[PDB]
Parts: sequence; C-alpha cells; structure tokens
Amino acid sequence: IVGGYTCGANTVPYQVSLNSGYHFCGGSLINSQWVVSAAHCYKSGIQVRLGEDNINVVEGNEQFISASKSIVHPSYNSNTLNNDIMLIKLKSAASLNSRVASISLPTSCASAGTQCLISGWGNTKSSGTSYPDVLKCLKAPILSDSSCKSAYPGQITSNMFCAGYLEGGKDSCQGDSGGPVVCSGKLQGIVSWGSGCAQKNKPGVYTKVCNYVSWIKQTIASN
Amino acid sequence: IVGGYTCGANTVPYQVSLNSGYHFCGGSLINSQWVVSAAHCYKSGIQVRLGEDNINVVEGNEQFISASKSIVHPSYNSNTLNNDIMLIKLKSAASLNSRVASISLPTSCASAGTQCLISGWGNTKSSGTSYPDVLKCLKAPILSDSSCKSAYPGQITSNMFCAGYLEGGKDSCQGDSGGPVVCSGKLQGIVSWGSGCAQKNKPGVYTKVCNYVSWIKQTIASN
Amino acid sequence: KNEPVLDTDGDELRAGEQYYVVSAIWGAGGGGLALGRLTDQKCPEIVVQRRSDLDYGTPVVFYNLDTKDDIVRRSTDLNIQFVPIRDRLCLTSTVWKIDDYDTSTGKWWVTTDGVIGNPSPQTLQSWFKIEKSGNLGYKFNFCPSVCESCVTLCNDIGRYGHDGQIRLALGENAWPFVFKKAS
Amino acid sequence: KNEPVLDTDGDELRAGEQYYVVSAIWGAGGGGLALGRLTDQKCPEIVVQRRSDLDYGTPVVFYNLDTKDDIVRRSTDLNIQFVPIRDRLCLTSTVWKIDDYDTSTGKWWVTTDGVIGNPSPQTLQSWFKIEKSGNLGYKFNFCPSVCESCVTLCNDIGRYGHDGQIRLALGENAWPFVFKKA
Repeated sequence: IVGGYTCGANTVPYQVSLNSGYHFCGGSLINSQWVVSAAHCYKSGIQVRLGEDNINVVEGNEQFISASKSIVHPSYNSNTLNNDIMLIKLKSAASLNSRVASISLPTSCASAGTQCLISGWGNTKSSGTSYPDVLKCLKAPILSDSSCKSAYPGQITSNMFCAGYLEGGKDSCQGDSGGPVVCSGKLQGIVSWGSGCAQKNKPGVYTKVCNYVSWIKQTIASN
Repeated sequence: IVGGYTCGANTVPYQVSLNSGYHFCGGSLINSQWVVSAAHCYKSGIQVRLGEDNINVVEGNEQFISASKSIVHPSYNSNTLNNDIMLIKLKSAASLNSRVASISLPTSCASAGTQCLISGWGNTKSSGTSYPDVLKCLKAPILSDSSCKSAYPGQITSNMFCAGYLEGGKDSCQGDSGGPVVCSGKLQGIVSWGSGCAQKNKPGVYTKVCNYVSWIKQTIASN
Repeated sequence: KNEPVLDTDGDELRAGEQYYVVSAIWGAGGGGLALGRLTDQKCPEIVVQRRSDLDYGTPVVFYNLDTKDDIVRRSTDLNIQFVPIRDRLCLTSTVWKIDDYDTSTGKWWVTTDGVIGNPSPQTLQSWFKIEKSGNLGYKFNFCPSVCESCVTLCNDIGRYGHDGQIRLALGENAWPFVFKKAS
Repeated sequence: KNEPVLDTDGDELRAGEQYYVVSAIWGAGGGGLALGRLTDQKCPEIVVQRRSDLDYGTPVVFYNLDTKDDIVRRSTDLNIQFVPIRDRLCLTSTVWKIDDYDTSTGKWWVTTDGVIGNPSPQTLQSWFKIEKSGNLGYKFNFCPSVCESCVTLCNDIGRYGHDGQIRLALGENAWPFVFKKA
C-alpha cells in the first residue's frame, strides 16, 4: 500500500495473510472456515495467518490454520487476468474475537465514487520497494468504468473495477494481491493487478466480488 | 604444504594457480594452452596465473590469462570424491620461458614407493593456519593401496592414490587442491583431498592422472 | 539511431549491465523472468516467469548487434542472456533463443542454449527486439533482420502456461515487461 | 554418561555454544554446512554443504535432551539449529528435521523448520545423534529414542546432490564432520 497509513489495531480484523513459510498474498475471512483471495495467489500447501501483529515475526494472539482446500475460479485465465478470485477452506475453523472477524459479502455492486478501505502488507514505495512489518490501510474511491478502461485499454472486463487516484501517490502495490477492498462493510473487491506503484493514470485493478456471490455461496455449500 | 620447503623460483615452471579467496586452487600446465586441475576447483570465469613464485608480489615473470573453457570430467559430481579432474583452456597461449613450461602426461602409472614432488601455496601448519608467500614443495612417496585404503576405509577408488607418511608431519593441505604431483618428470597426481593436514594415519589423496590420459587427449583434441 | 529502451528509473538501458525483466503488470500479471526447467528435460534450461510479483527472477544482460554502441535501443536485434547466481547445472548456454516448433502444444517456445554475437543465418534464432508496449512498458519481438535473405518468423512474444509453469512463446498478444537495475 | 563430542581443539562441545560443522574431508570433500534454498521453494530453508573447504558455512548450536547437562555427548538424541548472522528471509525455524519422503529423488532429506525440546512423537523428526566416524571425526545419525513405541527411520546421514547443490539425507554411507568453534 502506497500513500496509506498504519491501520488501527483492530480496525481490519478480516484481513488474513496467505503463507508458505513467508507472506505472499492477502485474503479476507468471510466465515469462520472460509477465506476469499485472488486466483493468481493459488499455491498448494497454503498456511493462513489471522490476527497478525508483525507479519515478519511469529507471535501470540495469532492463529495459524492450514488451508484444507483452495478452489480457483474455474474460468480464471492467466492471459486475460479475468475471474481472478479463489476460495480457501480452513482445515479447522478459526476463533473469532477482537482481532479476528469475518467481513460481509455484498448484496449489490458498488457504484463509482464509493469510498472503500484497501489494506495489505504490500510495497509502500512508488519508486523502489519497502515491505512494512505492519498492516497498511488506504481509503480510495472506485473509479468510473470509462476512467478504468481508458487507463488500461482492452484489458478491463465486467469482472474488474479500478480504484484509487489517477493523479497517483495512493495505490495498492506488489504484496497486497488477494487483499480486501471493503466499501460500507461489504467485501466489494480483491486486489488483482496494476502496472507500477501509485503512478499517474495507472490505478489498481480489483476483482468485482459482487459478480461472484452466487459461485461463492454454491461453492461453500458443496464443500 | 606442511613440513615442506621453499621450492625456489623457476624450479616448478608447470605450477599455475586459479582464482582467489574461497576458490583458490593450484593446477599444472600440460601444454601452451591447457591446464589440468581438480574438478572440485571448478568455477565459472576462472582466472589463471602462470610463472608465479611469490604470489603476493609483482615479480615481472607472470601471465594472467582467463579461461575460455573449463571441462569437468563428466563422471564428477560435487557430492562424491571420485574422478576429481578438470581441464582448463586458456583464452590465449601462454608464453613459455624459464618460469612457464608444461609438464608431461604419464605414459604408465607410477608404482608405490616412488618419490614424487608435490607443490602448492596451501596451508603450512598442521594445527592452525598460515599461507605462504612463495611456492612450497614436498618430496613424498606414493603409498601402497593397502595403506591408502586402511587410512580411509570405503573411500579410495581406483582413480585415487595416497602419498605421504602414516607418521604425519609432511602432507599437502587446504589451498594445495588441484596442484601437481610429479614423479620422474610425469604428472601422476592432482591434489584432491585429505583429512586434517600432516596428522597420523591421514595421508594426502590424489587423483590418479594415468587413468585419465585418454580422456585428456581426446578432450584437448576436440576442443 | 532508434530511441533507447529505458529502465524503471527512466535511464537508458546499458549493454552489458544487469537488469531484471519484470512483468509490467503485477499481481495477476506475475513477477520476473527466470531460468527454469521442464519436468522431463534438465538441459537446456527454459525461460519461465515467476508467479509472484515479489520475485524478480534471474537478471539478464543484453548484447547489442554492434559491439560499439553501449545503449540498448528499441526495435534493434539483440542477444539476451540470463546471468544466474546459482551453480551452473547445464553445459548449454543461458542465452535466449527460439526453439523448433513444438508439435505437442502448437507453440514456438523461448528456450535457452542460444548464441551471443556472430549475426548470421547460423545465429538467427538468438536475436530479439524490444519494442514499446502501450504506456505500460515493453514487449519482446522475434523478427530478426540479421539475414536479409532468410525466411523467418516475425512475431510478438507472449506468456503461456505449460508443464505447470508460465513460459514465453511467439503469439499474437504480447506480454508487457519493465526493466529494473539489478540490486 | 556417554562420551563427549569434541571440537577440533579437543574441547568438549557445549550446548548453547556456536560451532561450524565442517567436512572432516577437505578439498573434494568440501567445506561447512549452511542454510540454503531450493531454486523452486523459498521456505523452509534446507541444509546444504559449501563446496569450498575454506567456507565453514553457518554456525549451529546444539540443544540436549536433558537441559541440565550442557555437555554434548555421543549417541544421544539432540536438536540442531542453525544460527544465521544474515537476515532471516523465512518465518520457519532453522532447526534441523528429517523431511517427508521425496518421491522425486528417493531421499529423506535433512531440512529445517524443526522443533526444540519436548521429546515426544510430535517432535520425533527433530532429534539427531552425533556418533564417532572412524578416526576422521563424527557423523550424524537419525534414529531417535524419544518415543519407544513409534516406528522410526534409523540411518546415518550422508551427502548427496540435489538441485545442483550438496544436501544431506539418510543413507548407508555416512559423511564425516568435525566441529569448529564459532
């Protein structure tokens, strides 16, 4: 996250980290046993970390739960970047509390101009790289379809939305992938892709979660 | 070399050295463009020095020539001791003179009890560490296969021979790796391995060059 | 006299200097290119893309056609060589080149064991061009001009899955990359 | 109780003290053990051997089964832990452990992410013995006695090639080491 702030202690308790001995992607807790993330974050053997203080340091208060299954969206395509969503079932249910809680799924899509909260442990620099030890947060508006499509000609699908500032300075970045975009208490987006970090006219691109609520609910019901 | 003597300049004109630091090794010039050394000395971008005696002083008789090819024996693996031989092609032919000359390959193997000359800039101390400024030399007999095999049970192959003294005191040592063992004017050995330096019952072990003459000639011929 | 290729600092690319080749699109667009291998083939090594935008891959060096110009320029034939830090597992080179046609996939893959220099019909497969790709970065293009009388493929390079990995091949949709000075 | 393991100065090894584990065989026998990485897996780190007999690698410390005894003794189960000086890139432990069987190589590798203490079936994979290896030095042996009712592998540790590197695995032919004060 570039141009953001350190999140309040308990203010993002649905944020999880996907782990293979190190943090490589973010995710969102949607129920005690299920996590939403990006399809491009898939790898076998995922450990999910919840309630994290310093992601670079194992500590108490944190719960480490092995993923028991990772269900990539079946239409996910590496060339079109489309359908970049994935569901992770936790081997054991997680303990909810002040630092671990789920986030509601949307019941309708969000409109351009809505302010949302974007979070993650990704890079904080527009030039070069710096990975924070603490969760960073950014408030950003969803951009119009036209602004998104003009920034990324021929690349924006119905399953994607842009959020951030065309002026640059505030944006998601490498490491934030799979993380949450919450608008009015609803998980409306997942950090999917971008080009550069917080550059002019290159805003972050997010999976449009509202298009997948049916697939999510049907997937959870049959697993 | 432990328990040896200062060779003197010009007395080992086939001695070369390769690379530096953790990668320093000896070798032997076998014609104007080719060097034999140990396969365990292999590194990309090898630099060869010729005509050196005092290696820490600009003497004026020395050539620095890069390797254009480095052929490790194809049966060599870094995780095994066997077949510890390598051939290095110089980018340009060395100028031969009083300080730089090739050593003859053997036409037959040497017998046990033969006296050979072992040389290198390796450690000179049986306990503790001290590297020489000038080339050191050692006269030592080839040991019987039974002495060699009994000192290193299960590890002496037919491509290795021991030389030195069961009493210890005189031995090759770390940093001598790759250098020549010369008996009756023939390159019979290559400093390959050992346990400790100059200790009782732990003589030096040397690649048996006579078993490789066919591969050497063919490799030079086709390269 | 073509315009230079620029790294992510806006500096002109220098022949002989080490750069990471990283996807211009992060996240779902992956990370950098690296030396890889196939399940059923140890050597030569292949060109693969790291899945994670945290992983910049293996640095490369570029060699110009004319050894005298030290600037890497757009739309000019070049050799591309991975400069690995690890031990050298193979005797083949780490220079990029286009493979023979793969009947199992319909792809012309980017592989290694290419050659540096000697622009000729003998080295045709080892010459690549770098060209602007929108405002996002650059793309690789295989269209060698080093042999005016040779029939040659002339195609942008994209990324495609194979053998559980992400590889590069000739294709109609180029994948965009940026160049980062190595460490 | 059992005879102590000695360092290259003839001093008894102590738990909590740092030592380089260096091949008892120099030259083609290589140098010291170190933390390493596979090309296709970043974590956990693996145990590798340096090729250069002048590179002593990464120091380890030993933890005894009984924490009241600070003397490292032969043929006694203990934990082994790398103590890197560099910046830890992984969140897994640097404690040695026998990995799950590797179908791609037929080897049981020494890897890391082991556990210190609590001798038990849960930690069985983290317990190693140091044994005399001829007159050259010492060898590592995996044959834990912490769980008498557990089925366990029981084998010396040798060195083998993997991924262009030198690794350690269970095998018939042990590789000998000496311990140098760090």
